[PDB]
Amino acid sequence: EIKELLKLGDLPTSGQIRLYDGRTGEQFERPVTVGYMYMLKLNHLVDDKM
Amino acid sequence: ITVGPYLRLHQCGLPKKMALELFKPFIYGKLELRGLATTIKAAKKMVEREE
Amino acid sequence: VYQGETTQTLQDYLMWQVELTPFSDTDRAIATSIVDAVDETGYLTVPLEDILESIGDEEIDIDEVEAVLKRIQRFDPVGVAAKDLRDCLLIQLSQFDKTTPW
Amino acid sequence: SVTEFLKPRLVDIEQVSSTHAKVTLEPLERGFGHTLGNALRRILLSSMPGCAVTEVEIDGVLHEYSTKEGVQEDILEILLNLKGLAVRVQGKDEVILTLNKSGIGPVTAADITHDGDVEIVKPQHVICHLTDENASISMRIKVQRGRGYVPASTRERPIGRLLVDACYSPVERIAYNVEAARVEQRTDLDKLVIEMETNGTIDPEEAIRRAATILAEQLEAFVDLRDPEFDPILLRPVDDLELTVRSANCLKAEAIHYIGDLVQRTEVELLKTPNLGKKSLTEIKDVLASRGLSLGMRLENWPPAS
Amino acid sequence: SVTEFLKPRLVDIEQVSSTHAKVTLEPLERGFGHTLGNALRRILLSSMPGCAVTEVEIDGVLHEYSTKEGVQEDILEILLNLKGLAVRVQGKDEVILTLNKSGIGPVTAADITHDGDVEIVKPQHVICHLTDENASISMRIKVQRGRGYVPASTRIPIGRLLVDACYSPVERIAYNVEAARVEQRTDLDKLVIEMETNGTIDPEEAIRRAATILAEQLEAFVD
Amino acid sequence: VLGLYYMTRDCVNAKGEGMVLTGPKEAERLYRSGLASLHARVKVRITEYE
Amino acid sequence: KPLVGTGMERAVAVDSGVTAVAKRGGVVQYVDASRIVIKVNEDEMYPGEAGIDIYNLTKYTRSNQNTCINQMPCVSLGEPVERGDVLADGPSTDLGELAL
Repeated sequence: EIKELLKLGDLPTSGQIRLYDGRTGEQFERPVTVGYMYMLKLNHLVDDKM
Repeated sequence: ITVGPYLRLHQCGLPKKMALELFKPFIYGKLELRGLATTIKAAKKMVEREE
Repeated sequence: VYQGETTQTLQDYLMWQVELTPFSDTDRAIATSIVDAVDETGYLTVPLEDILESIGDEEIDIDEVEAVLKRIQRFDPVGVAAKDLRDCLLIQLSQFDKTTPW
Repeated sequence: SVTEFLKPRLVDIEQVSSTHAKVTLEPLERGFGHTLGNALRRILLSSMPGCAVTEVEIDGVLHEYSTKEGVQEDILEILLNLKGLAVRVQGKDEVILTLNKSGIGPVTAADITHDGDVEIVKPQHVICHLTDENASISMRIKVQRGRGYVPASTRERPIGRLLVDACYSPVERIAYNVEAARVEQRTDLDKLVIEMETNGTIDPEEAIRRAATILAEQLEAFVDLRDPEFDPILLRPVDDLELTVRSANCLKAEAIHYIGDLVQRTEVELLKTPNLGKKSLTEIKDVLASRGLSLGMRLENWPPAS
Repeated sequence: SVTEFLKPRLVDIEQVSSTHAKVTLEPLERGFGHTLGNALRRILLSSMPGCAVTEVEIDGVLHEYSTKEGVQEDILEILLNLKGLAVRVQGKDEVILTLNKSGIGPVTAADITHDGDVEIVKPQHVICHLTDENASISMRIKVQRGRGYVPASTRIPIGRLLVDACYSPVERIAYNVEAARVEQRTDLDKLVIEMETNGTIDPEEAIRRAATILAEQLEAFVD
Repeated sequence: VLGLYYMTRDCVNAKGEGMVLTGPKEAERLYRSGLASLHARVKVRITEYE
Repeated sequence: KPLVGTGMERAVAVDSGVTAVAKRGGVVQYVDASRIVIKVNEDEMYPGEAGIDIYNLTKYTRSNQNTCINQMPCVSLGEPVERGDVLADGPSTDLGELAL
């Protein structure tokens, strides 16, 4: 089902694309998994630690 | 603690806001040693203002 | 079990500044006596004759006591250890710049 | 030839939209396509100038953690909306715009009072909403030119003026491609296509020229490759101290001309000097202590160059 | 004010050998060390004019794996020795040199027939070795002018041995970016470039030529 | 460990396989120019001290 | 909103009590950044009363962990509502769904 939904949006089925280095413009030698994740900020702030 | 990949084996990365508090009497002595402060209160005030 | 914590008073601050000043042993003893003779409003509560008597030896004049007192009066706060109000105000004014209009 | 390098030139510009363009450079030798493309992408994403909102004053508000009656949004949301306003200023490096509105409906960027040297490229940009007939809003917005990202925390102010973080960069994204050029009678020449996405406040061609100018200015350094603040009182002369005749004579006999020279001498050395008694030394200590100074101080790198 | 950028104020050059140098430049704007270093490294590696040996022909050899009697090295080792020969040409863009030697000892670059145009950078470079008194070597070496590096496989008569053409004078080029600060600003770049050449030109001259080429590529847009 | 393991592996048919190099510096030049693979099997002249 | 969820976000958002939920159905008579007034439907009204509900929102209030509690409306002027609908989002809530 995930692969079908990827095909619907015209995206690669494996979930990996080709990326380029920002500093040099050279292509990384292998495909990289790129996508979206839900990230959280926890209540452990370095302002309250130092 | 975070990671510093550029460091050498004998080096560490210290925040300067911590190092200012940790080395305070050394800074007082060094300020008085070169004529920037003529009294201990002058050095204390200069360090407080963070010139 | 609970215990308090040390607090810094005016005399503690004055002695901290005395410790970090290039005095001699005799001058340091004179400064200790002078700071001991300072109340919480910042004024000297005894005449310099009592301080000279409390120094404990007769090889010392009153000019040395005056010089030590003048050095102490330039601590922080400025005007501390003054003989009277006029002395305190003059000490405070001596720290101003001549550019002051009035 | 071996040393005969074909220079690239700007061929054509395609305007897909008001905020999306393509720039073509041709011809390029073998390998120069990526060399120019990556440097141009980095410079375009890093160093282009633009204008942004930095300060806002609203009629009745005091801080940003509050609300205004008859307005749908919080003050923070209004500030975030103003942070996304696109403005092109033609004459100066700073300008102030005024907004007045009343009645039920959306308050957009087309309601900003007209100015001669200011252009609004997206008049439909929504700022807030008024939900009450008897409600009005009036604010003053400050715009200035810069480059980069300048948070408001890094940079008194009367109560009521709200600061906004400034993102001056007008470029949203850059992409580039290297294709085969169909040059007259050669098959080893390339062509560079740069796809640029902006906010509509900068012309693509002047952006390319500005990036090239920055690169050349940085390169010119490689094109030619080759290799005691003492306190004022310490500098004043000794005679500034109202010393007696004998004390001044004794000091001048020892070659002491400034306060910085006098304060470095210990009591023992002055005591061992001829013609100076204990009374004179006590007088010197008194006149020094009158200015918050003492004998026995230590200095380094003395005397200075003066 | 918005069109003014920091320029390198300290430019340090450290000489390790006659053809091995380090260059330090600071301060730079954030992210410019990578831009300049990568551009210069690409230009130095890939596009740089120079003269190099292209192919060889030996009378007694008709194949890359042929056997020559009286020489210690093989054919491949002789070709490797030829590839590392640094020469200067000022007359034309194609020259043919001849080598003839007999005896016992190291046959070096000082044994090449002299010419008014071609100059050998390092005569001490060793071509091969003769082990037998009745041994002899006779060969013809072609040198051309070009840019960069061209492998021999991409170019694939009788007894003609191809060599990889190393036109560029650069032996090695590398760069590194470190932290640098002015009194107030703290996130600035410091660029270190370490490079070695083959002796044809000085490293500083190579850096200057690369910068000149890159600057001349932009002449149409610089205003 | 992963990077050093990746750079010291070999592949059966890699770009620029079977050529003879004058030293490590030529190998680095070939890799950085995109003319050879990091895994190509070659012959290199090596000088080692004991 | 998470954009990849499980289907339990709405239950957590609504049952926690951090959002404003309509007590009776009606039409949004007044909307503002700090209050909402709903004009109740006639069939849900009691005899002898003015059929309006008023919701005062919590704005920038300190919590037990020294963080911010703030409610924002998610309805427009004049639109219909039903009993149980969400009128204002609480902290970490997006259109009635948990958004952490």
